[PDB]
Amino acid sequence: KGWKFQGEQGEFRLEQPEHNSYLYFPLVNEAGMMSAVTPNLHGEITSGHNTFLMEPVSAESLHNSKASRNFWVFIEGYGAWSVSGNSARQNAARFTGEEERSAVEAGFLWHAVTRENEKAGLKARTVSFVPVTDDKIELMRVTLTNTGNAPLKLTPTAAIPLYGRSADDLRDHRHVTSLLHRIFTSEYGIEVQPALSFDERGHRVNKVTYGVFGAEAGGTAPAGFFPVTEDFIGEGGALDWPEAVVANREPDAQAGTAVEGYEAVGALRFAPVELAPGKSVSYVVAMVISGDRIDVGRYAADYLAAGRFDALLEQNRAYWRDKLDTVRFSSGDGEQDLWMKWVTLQPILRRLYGNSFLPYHDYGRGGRGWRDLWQDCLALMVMEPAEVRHLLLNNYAGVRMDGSNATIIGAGPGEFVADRPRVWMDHGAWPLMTTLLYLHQSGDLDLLFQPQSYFRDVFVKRCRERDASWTPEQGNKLLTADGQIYEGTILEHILLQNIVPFFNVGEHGNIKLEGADWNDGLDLAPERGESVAFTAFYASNLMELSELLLELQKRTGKDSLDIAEEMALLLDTLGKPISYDSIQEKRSLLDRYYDAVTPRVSGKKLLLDIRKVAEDLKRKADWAVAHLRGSEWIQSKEGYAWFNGYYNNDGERVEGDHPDGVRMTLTGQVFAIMGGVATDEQTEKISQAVNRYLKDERIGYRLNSRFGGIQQNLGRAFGFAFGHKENGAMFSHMTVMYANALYKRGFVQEGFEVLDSIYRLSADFENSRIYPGVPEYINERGRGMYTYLTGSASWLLLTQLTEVYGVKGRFGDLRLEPKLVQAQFDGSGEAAVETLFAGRMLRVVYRNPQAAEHGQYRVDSVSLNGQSVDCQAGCLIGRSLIEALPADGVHELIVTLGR
Amino acid sequence: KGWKFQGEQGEFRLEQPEHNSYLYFPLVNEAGMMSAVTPNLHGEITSGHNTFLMEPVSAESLHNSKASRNFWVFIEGYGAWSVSGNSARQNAARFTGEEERSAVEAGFLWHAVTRENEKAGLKARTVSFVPVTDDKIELMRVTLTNTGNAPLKLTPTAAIPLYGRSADDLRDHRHVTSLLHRIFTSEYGIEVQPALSFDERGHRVNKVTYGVFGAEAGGTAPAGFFPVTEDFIGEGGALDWPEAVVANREPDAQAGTAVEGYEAVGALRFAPVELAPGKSVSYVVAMVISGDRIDVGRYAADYLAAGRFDALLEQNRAYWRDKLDTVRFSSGDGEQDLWMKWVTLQPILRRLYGNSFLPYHDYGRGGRGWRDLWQDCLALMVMEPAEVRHLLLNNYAGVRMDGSNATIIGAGPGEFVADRNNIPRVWMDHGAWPLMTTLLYLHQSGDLDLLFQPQSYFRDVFVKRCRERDASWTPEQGNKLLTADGQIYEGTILEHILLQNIVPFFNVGEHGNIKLEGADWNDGLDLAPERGESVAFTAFYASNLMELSELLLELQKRTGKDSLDIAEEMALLLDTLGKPISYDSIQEKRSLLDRYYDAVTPRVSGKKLLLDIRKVAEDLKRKADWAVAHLRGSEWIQSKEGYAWFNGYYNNDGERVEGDHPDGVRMTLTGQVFAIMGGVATDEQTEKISQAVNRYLKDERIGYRLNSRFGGIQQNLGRAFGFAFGHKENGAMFSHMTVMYANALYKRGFVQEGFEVLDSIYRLSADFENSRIYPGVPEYINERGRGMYTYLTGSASWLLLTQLTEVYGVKGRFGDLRLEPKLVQAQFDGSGEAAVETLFAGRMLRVVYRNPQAAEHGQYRVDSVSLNGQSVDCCLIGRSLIEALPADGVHELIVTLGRNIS
Ligand SMILES: O=P(O)(O)O[C@H]1O[C@H](CO)[C@@H](O)[C@H](O)[C@@H]1O
Ligand SMILES: O=P(O)(O)O[C@H]1O[C@H](CO)[C@@H](O)[C@H](O)[C@@H]1O
Ligand SMILES: [Cl-]
Ligand SMILES: [Cl-]
Ligand SMILES: [Cl-]
Ligand SMILES: [Cl-]
Repeated sequence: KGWKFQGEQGEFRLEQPEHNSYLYFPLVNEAGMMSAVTPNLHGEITSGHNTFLMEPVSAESLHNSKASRNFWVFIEGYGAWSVSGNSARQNAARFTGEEERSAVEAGFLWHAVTRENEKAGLKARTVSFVPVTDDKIELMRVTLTNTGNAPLKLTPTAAIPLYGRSADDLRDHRHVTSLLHRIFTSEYGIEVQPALSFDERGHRVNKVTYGVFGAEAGGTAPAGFFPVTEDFIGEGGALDWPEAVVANREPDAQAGTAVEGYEAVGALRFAPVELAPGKSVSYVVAMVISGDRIDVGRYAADYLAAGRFDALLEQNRAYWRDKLDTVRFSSGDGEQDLWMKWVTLQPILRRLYGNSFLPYHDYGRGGRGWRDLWQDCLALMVMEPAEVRHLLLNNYAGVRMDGSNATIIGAGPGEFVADRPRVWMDHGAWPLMTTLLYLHQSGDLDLLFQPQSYFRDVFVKRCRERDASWTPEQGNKLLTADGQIYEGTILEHILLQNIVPFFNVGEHGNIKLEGADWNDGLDLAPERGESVAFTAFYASNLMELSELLLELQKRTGKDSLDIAEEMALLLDTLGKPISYDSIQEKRSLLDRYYDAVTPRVSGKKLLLDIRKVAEDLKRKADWAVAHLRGSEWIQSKEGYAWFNGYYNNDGERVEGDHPDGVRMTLTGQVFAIMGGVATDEQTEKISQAVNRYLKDERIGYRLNSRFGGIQQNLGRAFGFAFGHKENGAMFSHMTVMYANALYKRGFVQEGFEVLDSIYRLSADFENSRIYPGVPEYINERGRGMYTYLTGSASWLLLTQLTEVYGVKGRFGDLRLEPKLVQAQFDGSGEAAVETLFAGRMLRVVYRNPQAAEHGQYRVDSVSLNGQSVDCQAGCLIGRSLIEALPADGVHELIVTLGR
Repeated sequence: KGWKFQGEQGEFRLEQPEHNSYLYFPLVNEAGMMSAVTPNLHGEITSGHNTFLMEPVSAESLHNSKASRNFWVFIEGYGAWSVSGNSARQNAARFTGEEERSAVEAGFLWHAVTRENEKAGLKARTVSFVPVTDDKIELMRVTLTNTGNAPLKLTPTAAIPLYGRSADDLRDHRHVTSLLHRIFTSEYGIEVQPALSFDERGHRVNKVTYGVFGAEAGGTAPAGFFPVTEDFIGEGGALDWPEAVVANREPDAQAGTAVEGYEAVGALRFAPVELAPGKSVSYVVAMVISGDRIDVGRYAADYLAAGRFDALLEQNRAYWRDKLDTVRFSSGDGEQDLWMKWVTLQPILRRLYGNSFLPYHDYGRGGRGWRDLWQDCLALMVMEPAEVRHLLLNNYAGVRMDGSNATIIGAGPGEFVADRNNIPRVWMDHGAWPLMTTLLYLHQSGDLDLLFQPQSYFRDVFVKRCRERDASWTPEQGNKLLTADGQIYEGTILEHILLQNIVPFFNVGEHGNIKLEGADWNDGLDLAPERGESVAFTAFYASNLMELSELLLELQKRTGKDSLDIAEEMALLLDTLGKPISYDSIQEKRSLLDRYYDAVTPRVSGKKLLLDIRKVAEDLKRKADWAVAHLRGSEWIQSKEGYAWFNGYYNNDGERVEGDHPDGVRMTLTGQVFAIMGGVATDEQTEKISQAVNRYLKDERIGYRLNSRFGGIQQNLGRAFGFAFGHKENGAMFSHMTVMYANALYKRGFVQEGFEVLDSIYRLSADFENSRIYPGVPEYINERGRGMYTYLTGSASWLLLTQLTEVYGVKGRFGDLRLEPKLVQAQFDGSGEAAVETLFAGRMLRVVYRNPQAAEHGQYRVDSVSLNGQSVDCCLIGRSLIEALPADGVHELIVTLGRNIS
């Protein structure tokens, strides 16, 4: 029995939720409170790597640690009882068929745990959410209801175990750092403000304060406190069976008590209460992180006063509804439409958690990587576009003059940090892809001619050597001969990122793997490894760049490109061409370029004919396409055929026939298809090979087939068990990209199969054991792993919107090109998407009254708010017609399909 | 109800032991298995920072984590039951007055947990120990007994949760590293050998293997296994209530199964068994760490075959009995005598754990520090003296030519490691301890030639006591000081000692006392490197210089030695021999030290001067006399209330730390101890110090505090003051310093005062209601009276040494045996005797003091001494008389005490 959606806004319910290991749900705000909550109220609460309110956890902690959030009721005639079932007594009923009835319900963005004590006649409902205010705070409301025939006498105790320091102290100096604790009680609760912090930052004064406060529903303060963990649990006790609750002790402390040197717990004893039959009492608990001592009075008024929890919960619901209403799908698959709303949430979660601080994500420290800078723009372009232009510009400051980039992202806009060395060969590919998407959604072609600096640190020639001339006095920006900061166009940056890899070839003529590509686990072939997979991506990028430049001339009238003089060496088609068949000549020309720009550029720029640069780019792209088709197209003895993706550190071809089974990678196929290196015939054959070697009937499209044992000339990924992480799991991000590539090329039935498999696997709860959303991967047992924060959600959202429903920009104009299959249309012959375009909410409704399959339909007519529209692949609508619409409301655009 | 000793070899029992938080007991061998076991079988098992078999823990884990060692019985008519009480059902009885009867018993070196299920009529007894074999292994034997009227039907399951990787992975990449697990089942159990290790060493291939194996008493293998943790516990389960046990599921795996990518548990299902009334069945479980895949057949034969557990347990008992029989006390306080056997164990534990890998000691990675090199020699001198000479020689290789030393200790004998990237603290006290330890060796052994052995000096990028980085250093020079012609410089051990003590003499702050540098003994006084001063250790260096002077003159008187071979550059520091500087001038002392540093950096000339041993002695005595007068005249302070004592410190603002202050007088114990021990304090000053200590430091509940309360953090002095008052180095009863205080008192003849101090340590430690610890001396007694950081503390070495050499007064003087009892009347037993068995000059002596007149200390003298039934001349016995005794046996030495005349 999996979860079931309730209503039409994505709310779900799961019965007996704690009968599933490892479940958790995210609660977060922009202010920076980051929490996870499990069905028994375990998880974690933090504002950062150094400021955990609750103990840092990984997945095994969710069952193995007793320190959940808790709320206790000492019931007369029964004794101690946890509202979430986390007591030794209640846990002892697991697997005996005597378990209490329980449920989780959740929505955007809140979580509710219910439990029933049939013996005592008591029901509890505990609602958790992070308010969308400017405070780092999580709220909990516990409502107790008497379901029996006679009055119940109850003594309530909230208990939030506190940690209140860096994850660095989890074990290392865990005890020593407890001696630094200072606990302060006041009318509404408990503050912990360690005197000092001891962690990897060193030994420093601390002012950060962690608070647990509470009140009855009417605002009445707690009767008293047990702020010291060892006194709360008692001698030989534990947090799932604490003496203070179990023996119903009188409180240890009242308001104004200070205690030093002990682990703390936010244990708030409320007044005993007599609850009438059928009636309820409620309690609100607040968990707070602040930069200094907390103004507890203000927090009590804002969060604990009567009615504040309920008003703030409504405000949370309206804020999240508003964020997620920017993309809505409506089809014949009602369940998948609602599942997609959870997918739509995920890119926001990734931003707000910094890919960290959820139980599986046990290594992240909340930062951003280079890839995140570009990937975060995908969801924002369709959900919240105002910020994207400034983000893209800032990102290009990270590029070095050798096409590589900074890999540590700083605090400020366009701030990058030099490393106290690894190059990922794919890092140069993603920016053009993201930037092109922006250009097509916005029509803002002038972005390309904005000025920007280049990043500079000790590492030169793509981190192959240290610059001898470097000091602290150079700074973090590339300098000219005359000592000025060099600035080049965004387009110059883009050109550099794509043309440098073209020349950076290995002994088999494909682009070097360097420290890894997209697959972070292919890290053991920096000397001789090659990523054929991303050679296809760079080949495609160069071709798109050529087309872009010619379209810039055709649309803008622009005839020249301002480029650093030294870059002319790499555009050899304009001067003395080299042979692209010669590895030696390509490498030598690249070395000449590196020499010309290290340590400084001249600062002089050449103006080059935009058509002649385009011709140089097309020559590069054509050479690469021909080389991949002629040299890297492989076949097994059985007769399946596909593209080799890799060479290993011994210069050996990775893919093809092998002892113990054929070796194939999904990554080696995706960009060949997406970018056009693969012909239509090759693409059909690749899809057959993928289905034959990679498509598992239990777990879907694997990232790779099985390589037996560790592969120390290729990557650490192969030390993972087969079916997990980057070793042969269904890795959602790559599988979505595969589907995207198929749809792009017109392989719609094949693309549909891929996307539908991701949904079906994710939603098959008996195996996946996850809440609605797309996980990072589906593993060898069919379990969903590393939930919520995966970049796959961005790609899934984008693919559904821009490929499947086919609502996308073309140089700022709106293009409609549906790739919906017949089964996707609802009972009235309709499928619809609501989406933001050119600053307006559109509801694009596709009508298929003849019930034609994809390939048998075309666009017959388009109407916009009840007037007929002109339509210039598919149908194209000028941007001015969208912009002339009113700002408020959803404007209906009806596309009628016929045979 | 605390623990109670049983029998006369130190075994104890504690009833309802899990009614106490944070208790644990150590099990360890020389092979390198290091474990801790709690009353519910929690703790940890490891061979090192990177090779934990069970999950790394700290103190809070002992209650908060469900992952104890466990052994389960599914009892027909009752259900799942843990032999240690660690089940959700059993834990739910805590605080309800319905708890099962339980107990811990332990001895040297083994642990037993007992429990009774009165409802089912079942009793269990689980014995844990680490065999004394060459394997890294812990054994467990569970014995189940039917105490009821009818047959019991039982299904047993052992369950040792596995971790099997570095403590670095505890959370950071915890899940990712589980994907590297490879589990292999075989007839007798489960092996986990991760394919790779990801930790602070990097990403590497792994071969280390972690095993859990088992058998019935008669040798029968397990019926099957549940090797995968999530399958053992079940969906929504936990290790204290696992579905495989609770629902009595059939095993997941048999011998020959391999599973990859999952957290593992050594869950061994045994055959169901019908147990008759009054009868027992037993099971043996083995937990193994090995450098490669385990020869499971050999381990089964060696550890699981019938009778092996019991034979190995007897071998463990005999090995530990043998180690601890080297020192035995016998007095009127029988309980304290047995408590002292546990104290006697502690220095061994500190060596074998490397001060790490017990739950409170949650930061250690198993290494040794500079202090440990010298401190480990104290216990060895009394317990295993054969090793000490070579250890001392090796240790001196760590000294730099500026008197400082290496602070990272390597694998090999006399191996020290440079850290070139990270700027290293200097601890100002590090130069003081070696002479103290070495003098003890010289007096126990009589081996004065040690002083003239050659040894190198340590050399790395850091020069002038880590004040500067040397531009001229390279990797090809090596880690040893070089001469002008590129040869490795060697100087005598004595040269090393001189250097360590004379350099600090000149290294003075603005108030004329020796600089604090990065800290002294108190590691928490780390925030005054620029202007801080340790007056406390200035007294120690003053005393060292005086003892050195006396030592050199005694070398001449005893050996005939007239000269000392010393590096030419060191003559600058012995200024009394050339052009004397004024020791009253800070500027001149600092300038002379800078000249010395310049003369020896980057290299020495290699040339040596021969100096008159009397003239060097005169220079040393002049230094010591100057320091004694300066401390007495400038650092003796008084409160307005009228107490007086020595100021111990200046802070980083150049302010005197101790004395009157708003919110209360500031005083440190450390500032008193070495002044007393070394003679800077006169007898009159010592009496007054003792009064000030009792006034300002002696707490009625927790004993002699390390310092009085300074309100709030002290960012110009040390991070210690961020600790709550009464914990760690902020005002706790810190055993190591308090023992040293007692030692100092006894040394100076303040015997009643000394006795009070030592007795307070024992009484606090053994007052279980507050201390909540097993027998032994903890690192500290805290604000609530709790014993903290058990077993591994250096205080045990000092307590052992003080009891032997000061209290019973059995000690060497240049290799001859000196007997000087400082026992009080209350210490004599019912027959008027107090005795100590101890090794001296390679012979076991039982020194028996008879006080038939029941005289108090101060009212008695030595009336006669007999040795193996013959009269002895003198109180001081020549080493030849001890050496002429037979090698085997304990030789009785009877010292008869009588009253004074007048
Ligand atoms: O965002 P996801 O789904 O978790 O993907 C992660 O792993 C990818 C493959 O190594 C990487 O390419 C990504 O950068 C990321 O680390
Ligand atoms: O051996 P013990 O009793 O645990 O003492 C420890 O703390 C002392 C004071 O900081 C140090 O001086 C010791 O070196 C040691 O780190
Ligand atoms: Cl019950
Ligand atoms: Cl990070
Ligand atoms: Cl019961
Ligand atoms: Cl260490």
